[PDB]
Amino acid sequence: ADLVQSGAVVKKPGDSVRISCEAQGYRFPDYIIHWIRRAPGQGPEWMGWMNPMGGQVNIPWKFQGRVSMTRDTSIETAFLDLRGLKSDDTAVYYCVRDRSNGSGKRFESSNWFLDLWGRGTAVTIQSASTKGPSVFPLAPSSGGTAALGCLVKDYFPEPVTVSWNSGALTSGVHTFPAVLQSSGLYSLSSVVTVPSSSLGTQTYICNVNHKPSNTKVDKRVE
Amino acid sequence: ALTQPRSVSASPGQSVTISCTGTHNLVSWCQHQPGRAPKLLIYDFNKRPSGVPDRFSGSGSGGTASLTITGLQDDDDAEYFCWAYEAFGGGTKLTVLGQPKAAPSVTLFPPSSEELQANKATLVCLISDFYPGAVTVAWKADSSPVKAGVETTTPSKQSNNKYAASSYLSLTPEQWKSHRSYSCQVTHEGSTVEKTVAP
Amino acid sequence: VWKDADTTLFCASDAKAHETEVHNVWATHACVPTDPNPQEIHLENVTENFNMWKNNMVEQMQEDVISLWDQSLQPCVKLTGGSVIKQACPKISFDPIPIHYCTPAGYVILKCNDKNFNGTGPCKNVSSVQCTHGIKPVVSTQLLLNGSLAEEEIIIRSENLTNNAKTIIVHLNKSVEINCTRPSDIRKAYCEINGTKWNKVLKQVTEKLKEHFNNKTIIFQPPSGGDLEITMHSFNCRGEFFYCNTTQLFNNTCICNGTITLPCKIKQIINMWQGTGQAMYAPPIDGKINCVSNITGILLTRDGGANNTSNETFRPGGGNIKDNWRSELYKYKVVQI
Ligand SMILES: *[C@@H]1O[C@H](CO)[C@@H](O)[C@H](O)[C@H]1NC(C)=O
Ligand SMILES: *[C@@H]1O[C@H](CO)[C@@H](O)[C@H](O)[C@H]1NC(C)=O
Ligand SMILES: *[C@@H]1O[C@H](CO)[C@@H](O)[C@H](O)[C@H]1NC(C)=O
Ligand SMILES: *[C@@H]1O[C@H](CO)[C@@H](O)[C@H](O)[C@H]1NC(C)=O
Ligand SMILES: *[C@@H]1O[C@H](CO)[C@@H](O)[C@H](O)[C@H]1NC(C)=O
Ligand SMILES: *[C@@H]1O[C@H](CO)[C@@H](O)[C@H](O)[C@H]1NC(C)=O
Ligand SMILES: *[C@@H]1O[C@H](CO)[C@@H](O)[C@H](O)[C@H]1NC(C)=O
Ligand SMILES: *[C@@H]1O[C@H](CO)[C@@H](O)[C@H](O)[C@H]1NC(C)=O
Ligand SMILES: *[C@@H]1O[C@H](CO)[C@@H](O)[C@H](O)[C@H]1NC(C)=O
Ligand SMILES: *[C@@H]1O[C@H](CO)[C@@H](O)[C@H](O)[C@H]1NC(C)=O
Repeated sequence: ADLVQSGAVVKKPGDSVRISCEAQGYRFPDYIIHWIRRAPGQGPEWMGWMNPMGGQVNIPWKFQGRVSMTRDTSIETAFLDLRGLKSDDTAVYYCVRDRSNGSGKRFESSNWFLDLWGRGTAVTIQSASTKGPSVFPLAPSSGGTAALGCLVKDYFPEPVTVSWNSGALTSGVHTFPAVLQSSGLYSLSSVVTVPSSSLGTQTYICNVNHKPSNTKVDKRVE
Repeated sequence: ALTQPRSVSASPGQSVTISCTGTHNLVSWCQHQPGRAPKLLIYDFNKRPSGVPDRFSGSGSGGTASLTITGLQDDDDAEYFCWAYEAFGGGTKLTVLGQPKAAPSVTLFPPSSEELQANKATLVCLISDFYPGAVTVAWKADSSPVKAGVETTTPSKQSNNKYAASSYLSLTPEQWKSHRSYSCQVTHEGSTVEKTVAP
Repeated sequence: VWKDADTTLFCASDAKAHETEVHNVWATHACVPTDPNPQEIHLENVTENFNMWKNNMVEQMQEDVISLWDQSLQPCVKLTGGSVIKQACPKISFDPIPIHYCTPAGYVILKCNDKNFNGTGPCKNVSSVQCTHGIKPVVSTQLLLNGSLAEEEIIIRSENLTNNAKTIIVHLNKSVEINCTRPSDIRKAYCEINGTKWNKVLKQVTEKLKEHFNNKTIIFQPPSGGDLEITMHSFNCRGEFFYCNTTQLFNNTCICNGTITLPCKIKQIINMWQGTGQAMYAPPIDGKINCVSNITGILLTRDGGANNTSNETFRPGGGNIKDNWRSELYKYKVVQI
C-alpha cells in the first residue's frame, strides 16, 4: 500500500508538466487524493483534492484553469497537470491519499486524514541557459583575524571547482553552497581566513572553473 | 497559514514539544524523513493511529496545538508538519543533537570596486560553524529593514557536523552609497549576531 | 430501554407480481408487502442523538439500489476493467416506486420529528416506527428529485460546513417542477423550469447559506472537472439516460423571470454509478419521452481555500449517490430493545 510517484524533471517558463501517481495495495477508486506543493523556502501549499470515483475536483482560486487533477481508474493512477510554469512554480509535488473522505469506509477523522504519502516529484523551472561565471574579489578590510575570498556571479549549471593559488592554499578555505537566485542562475562565494600579517607579503587568487561552460578564471585579491 | 516554529532539538532520551499556532481548528501532524514519504503521526489533536508509538502524543486549545515526542531516538531526526483542513504549518526541523551547541560566526563583505565598475552591488554575508542549523537572516538599511533583494539559503552540513549558509543582498550602485550603513544580522537560538558594512 | 445497534433490515413495497416495470419486479422478490396496519408511538419526554452521516440504513439502501440496477438494466455491452460481457439489450419499463425499510425482530426504528432538524444534533419529539416511509430510490446528480420537503424552514445539512471535502445537502420548503421532455437529433432533449420560482428559491437558499457562513456573500459556479455525470445533471427517464447542462439554474446575475430550458442529451455509452465500469445502451425509444419531476433537494460542494476572500463559491454535485439516500434517511435511527 503506497503511492508511487513519477521521476523528477526540468521545464522551461511557460510550458506544462504532467505527473503520475500509481496507487498500490488498496482500492484506488475510494478515498480522494490531495495534491500538495513544497516550494524552496516556503511552507507546504495545498493545490486541490480529486475524487477518483467520478473525477470531481476541488481547487482553490490560486490555481483555477492552470491545473487539472485527473485519474485513470483502469490502472489506478492519479494525475496532476500544471500549465504555464514560471519561477514560483519550481517545487516538489506530492500526491497524497485522504482516507476520511470519498466513497468507501472512511477512517473516522474529523480533520483531514492524510494516511498515505507519495515520495514526491521535483519540477525545476530553468529560466536559465548556460553561460559562465563572472568572478570578483572579496577584499579584506578591518586579533590576527583576516578573511578574504572569491565571489562567483551568475552561472549555470553546477558544479564549479574553486582551487586557491593552483593548489597551494587549502587550510582555512570555506566554499559555501551556491544559490539559485531569482533568475534561476547559480552564484557562490569562497573565503579563507589568513594571517592579517600575510596581507602585503603574499597575495592570493581565485581559481574559478566552470567546465560545462568551458571557463578557467584566475582573480587576484588585495 | 499556520505559524509553527522552525527548530526543535534534544538529545537521545528526553522529550520535546513542537507546536502549531494559527486558529481554533483541529490539527493533525506528520513526520517527513529526508526525502522519504511523510508519515501520519497523530490526528484530531490527541488521537493516535496504529503503527505509531505511545511516545508521540498531542493536544490543543486556545489557538495553538501541541505535538510531543518523549524518549527520543536517533531516527526521529526529521521535519514535522501540521494541518487543519487546508491550512498548513511551515514545518519544524527536529535535530537530535549528537554534538553540542554552537553560535554562528558571521562575516559581512562589501561590493568590490570591480563590481561597481560594471554597475552591480552585492553584499555577501557568510555564516559559519553553528549547530543546529536553523538560521534567520535579516538585512537593514541604516536603521530600517529591507525585504526585497535578499536571496538566502538552506543550511548545509560542513566537514565536521556543524552548518553553513550564505546570504546575498543585490543592490544598485546609487542605493549602495545611498546612505550610511548596511548589515546582515543572523538570528540563532534566541539571539542575533549583527555585522555591518559602510561605503 | 434501548441501545444503539446495527442489524440487517428488510424492505417493504406495494409492488405488483404481474408488472414488467423493473422496480416492481425487484420489489416483489426482494421486499414484502407494506405494513397493513402501521402506527407510530410517541416517546414522551425523551431525547436521542441522531447522526445522518453515520447511519447504516444508508449503506444498506445503497447495496439494495445497486442490486436492483445490476439485475434491472440491460445494456448491450458492459465493460469492467478488461472484462466485457455482451448481452441482449431490450428496452425496459422504468418508474421508481416508494420503498420502506423495516427492522427485524428485537429492534425498532426511531424517528426525529424536530421540524428544523439538521441530521446531527439531539432531538426533541422522538417517535418509534416499524418501517420508514416510502423512499423512492431515484439516482440523480446535482438535483435531488421526487423526495420529501422540509417542514418549516429550508435546512442546510453537512458533517461540518468548514470542511470542503464533505458534501452539503440543502432541503427545500417548496418543490420546483423540472419538466423534462424529448419530443416526437433523436437524442436532443430539454428540461424546463419556471425561472421565477427557481430563482426565488435560490435567493432563499443564498440567504440561508449566508446565515451559516458569517453573513459573507456567496456565489454559484458550474462544476470544475470530472466526468459527465458530475458536470451535468444526470438521471434516468424510462430507460434512457438524460444529461442536462444545469448552468442556467445557478445564475448569480439573476438572483431571467420566465422559463429556463436546459439542453439535455440522451447518451448511448455511460459510466455505471456503481464505480463498476462503462456500459453501452440501445438507441432511444420513439414518441414523446416525458418526465415531470419535483426538485426537492440540491447537493453542493464548497470551493476550498478562499478563507481569505470575503465570498464563498458553491458548485452542484456531491460525491456518490449514497448521500441521496441520506437526503431521506436522515431522520431515522435503528435501536436495539
Ligand atoms: C446540527 O445541530 C447541532 C445542534 O442540534 C449543532 O451543534 C450542529 O452544529 C449542527 N450541524 C450543522 C451542520 O449545522
Ligand atoms: C412532534 O412530532 C409530532 C408528530 O406527530 C408533531 O405533530 C408535533 O407537533 C411535534 N412536537 C412539537 C412540540 O411540535
Ligand atoms: C410534488 O410536490 C407537490 C407539492 O406542491 C406535491 O403535492 C406532490 O405530491 C409532489 N410530487 C412528487 C413528490 O412526485
Ligand atoms: C422557506 O424558508 C424561509 C426561511 O427559512 C421562510 O421565510 C419561508 O416562509 C419558507 N417557505 C415556505 C413556503 O414556508
Ligand atoms: C411539460 O412539458 C410538456 C412539453 O414541454 C407540456 O406538453 C406539458 O404540458 C408540461 N407539463 C407541465 C405539468 O408543465
Ligand atoms: C412561474 O411561477 C410564477 C410564480 O412566481 C407564476 O407566475 C407562474 O406559475 C409562472 N409564471 C410564468 C410566466 O410562467
Ligand atoms: C450581518 O452581520 C451584521 C453585523 O455586522 C448584522 O447586522 C446582521 O444581522 C447580519 N446578517 C443577518 C442576515 O442577520
Ligand atoms: C454548460 O453551459 C455553460 C456554457 O456553455 C458551461 O458551463 C459549459 O460549456 C456547459 N457544460 C458542459 C458543456 O458540460
Ligand atoms: C442569467 O440570467 C439572465 C437571463 O435573463 C442573463 O443575465 C444571463 O444571460 C443568464 N446567464 C446564463 C443563462 O448563463
Ligand atoms: C419523478 O416522479 C414522476 C411522477 O411520479 C415520474 O413520472 C418521474 O419519472 C420521476 N422522475 C425520476 C427521475 O424518477
